[PDB]
Amino acid sequence: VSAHFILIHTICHGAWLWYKLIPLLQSAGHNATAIDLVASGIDPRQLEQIGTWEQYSEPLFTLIESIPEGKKVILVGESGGGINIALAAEKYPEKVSALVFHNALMPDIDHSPAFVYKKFSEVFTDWKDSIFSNYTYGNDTVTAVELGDRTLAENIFSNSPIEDVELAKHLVRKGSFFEQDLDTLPNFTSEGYGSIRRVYVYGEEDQIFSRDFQLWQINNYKPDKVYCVPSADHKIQISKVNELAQILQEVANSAS
Amino acid sequence: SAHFILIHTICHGAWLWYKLIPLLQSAGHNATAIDLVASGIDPRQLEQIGTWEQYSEPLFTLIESIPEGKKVILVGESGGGINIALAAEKYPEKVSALVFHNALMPDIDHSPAFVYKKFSEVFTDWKDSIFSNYTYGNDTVTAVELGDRTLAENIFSNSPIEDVELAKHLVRKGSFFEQDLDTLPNFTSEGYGSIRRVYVYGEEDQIFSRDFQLWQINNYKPDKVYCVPSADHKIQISKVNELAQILQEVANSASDL
Ligand SMILES: [Ca+2]
Ligand SMILES: [Ca+2]
Repeated sequence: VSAHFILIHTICHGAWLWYKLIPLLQSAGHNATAIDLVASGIDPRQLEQIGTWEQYSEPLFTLIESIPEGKKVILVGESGGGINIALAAEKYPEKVSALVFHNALMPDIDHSPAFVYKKFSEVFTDWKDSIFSNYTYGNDTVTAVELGDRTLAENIFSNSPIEDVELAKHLVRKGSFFEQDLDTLPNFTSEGYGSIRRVYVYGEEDQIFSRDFQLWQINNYKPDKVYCVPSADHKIQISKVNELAQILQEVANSAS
Repeated sequence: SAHFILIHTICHGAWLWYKLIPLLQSAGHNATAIDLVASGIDPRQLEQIGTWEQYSEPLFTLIESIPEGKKVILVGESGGGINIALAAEKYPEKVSALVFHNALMPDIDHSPAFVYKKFSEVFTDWKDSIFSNYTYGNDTVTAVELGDRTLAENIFSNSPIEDVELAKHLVRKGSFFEQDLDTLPNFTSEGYGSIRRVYVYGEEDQIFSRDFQLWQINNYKPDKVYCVPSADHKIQISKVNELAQILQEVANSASDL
């Protein structure tokens, strides 16, 4: 089995995050591609040039457009990246064989695309030393975050090697969830996002996405399969890559 | 307990030091890695600069903030050796030791670019790396984007593949601003030359040959040399523990002075 995975990071993060996983997938025969979204990683744009999911997601869309024939990709989205892969599946359902959510926001079809994010914001507010800020983009004022050291070390990379905490500390950039724009979008549909195999992977020691919250997401719109990864934090791809690679192997096999 | 300032080479950034920082901190030291201009996640773009003074700004600004009577250990890797050399020349009072890490180590008899011109003469195997240029002020500047094979075969030649993959999604277009470098006045005895210089190198370096690094050592003898068995050009990635052990000794050497 040879599959093409596209790996999508959350806000504030970037392609670099997937560094442990790419080689594992490639050793198993697969193609694994991680890209920077706009104003993320080393993308030269700045956040203020951007205020919408369509522009934030451009590089993912552009990439999927360039997939040939009736070939299909597996989209893997972590944390807030789940929204990105959901948009992509809604826009190019023919090109996606499976969606993998990785401690990720997993939308549904019965509610606004921002529903699942509003629930997270309602239930987690312990941002500690993270710095919030906002800016103007047309008629919207946009709220942005720079992730704090304690947030990285205690809540996100909570069970990863300290050197990965230190790595993130010199790489994370200002990010936003563009919530006004998200709320603005039409619900996902049965025939788009809803037509694709969805796999929910989560980490037993996630200190930002509670067990309660991730279970809520699973029950709110049941996926085709669920995996719990013992001892993993929010960043499975950093704290337990081998398990994550094992799981992704099965997803590839199951895709066909 | 010492304050190390860790300086990456061109195309690279602060991120590179991620394995080392926690090691130095566990041992009681302060370790600070910064991005130079248009490097790492610095928001500037390369075309906005064309000189070493502006490229180094964040290092200079940082050292300016260190107060009288206090000193730092500057650790410079690869092309980062030039940066720490400039800093020592400009703020010799604030530097207790220079550590070169498979790095360009200048001298005082020759132009500051001498040691880089020698490297360019002796290594040209750039493979899939892409060269380009642009205009800045009255100079045209040559820039490089490091290729996948260059990273995997020549630079990270003995590091875990995941680090090769990491660099692949982080390296940015860089330049050595050679016209500007050749433009600068020679380093001096009383500046750059007045500081303890430690030359650290990796046995398996596939970009800075053993012959070249030895040439650098003999061209301007350092106060100590370390060879790290099995290390590639990126010691801080392929052999951090040995590197941390070495830096401990340098810190000890620096104390009581
Ligand atoms: Ca996150
Ligand atoms: Ca290098």
